[PDB]
Amino acid sequence: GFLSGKRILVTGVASKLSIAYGIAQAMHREGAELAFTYQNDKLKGRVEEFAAQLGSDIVLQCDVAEDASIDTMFAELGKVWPKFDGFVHSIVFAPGDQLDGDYVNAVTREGFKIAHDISSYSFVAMAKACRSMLNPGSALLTLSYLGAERAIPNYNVMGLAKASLEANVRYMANAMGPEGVRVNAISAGPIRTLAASGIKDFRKMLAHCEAVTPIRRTVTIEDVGNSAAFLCSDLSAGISGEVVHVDGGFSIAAMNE
Amino acid sequence: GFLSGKRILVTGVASKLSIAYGIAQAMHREGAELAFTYQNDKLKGRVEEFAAQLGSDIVLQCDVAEDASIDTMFAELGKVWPKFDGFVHSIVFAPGDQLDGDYVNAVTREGFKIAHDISSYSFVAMAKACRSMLNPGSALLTLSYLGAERAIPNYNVMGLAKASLEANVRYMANAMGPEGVRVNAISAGPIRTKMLAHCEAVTPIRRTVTIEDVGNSAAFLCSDLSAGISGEVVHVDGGFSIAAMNE
Ligand SMILES: NC(=O)c1ccc[n+]([C@@H]2O[C@H](COP(=O)([O-])OP(=O)(O)OC[C@H]3O[C@@H](n4cnc5c(N)ncnc54)[C@H](O)[C@@H]3O)[C@@H](O)[C@H]2O)c1
Ligand SMILES: NC(=O)c1ccc[n+]([C@@H]2O[C@H](COP(=O)([O-])OP(=O)(O)OC[C@H]3O[C@@H](n4cnc5c(N)ncnc54)[C@H](O)[C@@H]3O)[C@@H](O)[C@H]2O)c1
Ligand SMILES: Oc1cc(Cl)ccc1Oc1ccc(Cl)cc1Cl
Ligand SMILES: Oc1cc(Cl)ccc1Oc1ccc(Cl)cc1Cl
Repeated sequence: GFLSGKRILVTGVASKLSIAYGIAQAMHREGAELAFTYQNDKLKGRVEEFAAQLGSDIVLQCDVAEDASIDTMFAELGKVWPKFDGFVHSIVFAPGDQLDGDYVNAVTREGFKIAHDISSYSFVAMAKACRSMLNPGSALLTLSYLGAERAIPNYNVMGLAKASLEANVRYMANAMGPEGVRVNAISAGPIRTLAASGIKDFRKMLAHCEAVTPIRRTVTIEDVGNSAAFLCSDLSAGISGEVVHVDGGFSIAAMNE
Repeated sequence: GFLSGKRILVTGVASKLSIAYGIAQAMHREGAELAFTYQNDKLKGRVEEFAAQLGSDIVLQCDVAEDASIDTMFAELGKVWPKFDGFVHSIVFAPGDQLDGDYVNAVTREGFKIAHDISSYSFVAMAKACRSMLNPGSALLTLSYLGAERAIPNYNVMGLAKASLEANVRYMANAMGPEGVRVNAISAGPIRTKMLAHCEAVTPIRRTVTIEDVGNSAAFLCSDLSAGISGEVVHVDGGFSIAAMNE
């Protein structure tokens, strides 16, 4: 595949319906050697299995809320991959009481701090911890959403965190580019992942988008996965600090209702 | 004055060079009645002096780092302004070590947390604490910078904080619009006294903007003259951001 010879670390894989899994599947299909991380011991076994099916036995624990955990994970990784070619950041979180109802009413200093720390800072925290391990030609990738660019009901503070995240992509790309590292993000359209399928009316939402999306269907973890593979491969050597919309063209249209 | 009949709260006055100072002077010139906040004991005197020079005697303490400080401030303001028409959020901060050198090397979890908390969260924090005090037709304004949209050397984490803030503007505008409240931001170009005189040469209007320029745009955005504008980030940088390679 177009990722042959590349070693990529993938986070956020906590289910087969997750975007990180879709991305892993595609990179593996393209010949990349993978390594996975898991948030806590509770997901340890379950993740070692997903990894097994992708030709990998490299499964490390890492809570991005702790600088120590990040440093330890990369140290462990260094034992097998003293050098690798980038990672996929598919991590996000905000307390549940933050993502529902009026934004100004729901947001709190704490909810805000956590959302930005876990959803945005973690991306650069990981980069700092493995910077010396990256090979020239490496590529970092994170996942965003239209909420970073527009006010969307219920997304609330996650919208600010994602806006921070996209800016992070640009500052990271600008700082790491000179050493041969690219940094990009994919703003994905709504997908029914394990986590996503948990929020109320997500079924009806996907239905709404299909009707107003140019390609007339919601994107799949397969679609996102293929674009991710591309963005982490040398085929995208000319792209960096970019937020690629993989939402079927939904954001570039208006009032198709 | 296109601001007569309006009562606005102005934060961030630290000196006569503060953008908030140029803003306050503009609004006063346009007939707005003003109220001021000062961060700490250090700046209290300067603010009282200027508040007085603008016919105001409403000078309250407020450190947006603490929820209690914000509630207390609005509690005091309510004694003289049971209701008002908006406020100018001109507050920003990040530990110094954050704004120098390579971004990836300079940023730290703590520096990131502080920059976002003080520079972005505080804006909605203030809106939360005075929501029921806002009259229909009220307007909120904050200040941002191009660093939010482009990667600018040394600006580092403040760029992410400002990106967060601009998104805050959009979410606040969408949330509060139903109650008759508009929320906007001005992305100001760098104001003359990280040396420049460079932008002053590649900027369309061929000069950097002044706190007077920013002040007038601010007055407008908090006046009924901009009733049709909300959730918008207006670039008041002389057109610098919309040009490329003028060098
Ligand atoms: N689902 C969608 O419709 C959609 C749309 C646009 C963008 N995205 C983005 O895609 C990414 C993946 O989300 P998803 O839909 O696949 O849900 P997901 O539940 O499958 O994965 C999210 C991951 O975040 C990880 N995580 C949270 N806190 C962590 C921590 N402290 N340390 C380490 N890991 C932590 C989780 O464990 C989990 O694996 C996110 O960035 C998300 O916002 C999703
Ligand atoms: N100066 C420029 O060229 C320029 C360009 C673009 C945007 N801005 C923005 O304009 C705004 C004002 O900056 P300025 O140039 O007038 O500098 P300034 O030093 O005059 O004012 C900044 C203010 O922030 C206040 N502040 C900081 N932490 C606080 C806290 N915890 N609680 C309450 N107040 C706090 C300060 O006390 C101070 O008054 C900012 O948002 C800033 O980033 C400035
Ligand atoms: O960013 C997202 C955007 C969409 Cl449309 C659907 C799911 C998303 O991802 C999340 C957002 C907030 C939390 Cl708490 C957890 C997750 Cl998985
Ligand atoms: O945002 C700004 C943009 C420019 Cl061009 C110049 C000054 C700015 O304002 C600040 C940025 C960071 C810290 Cl710590 C304090 C301040 Cl007053």
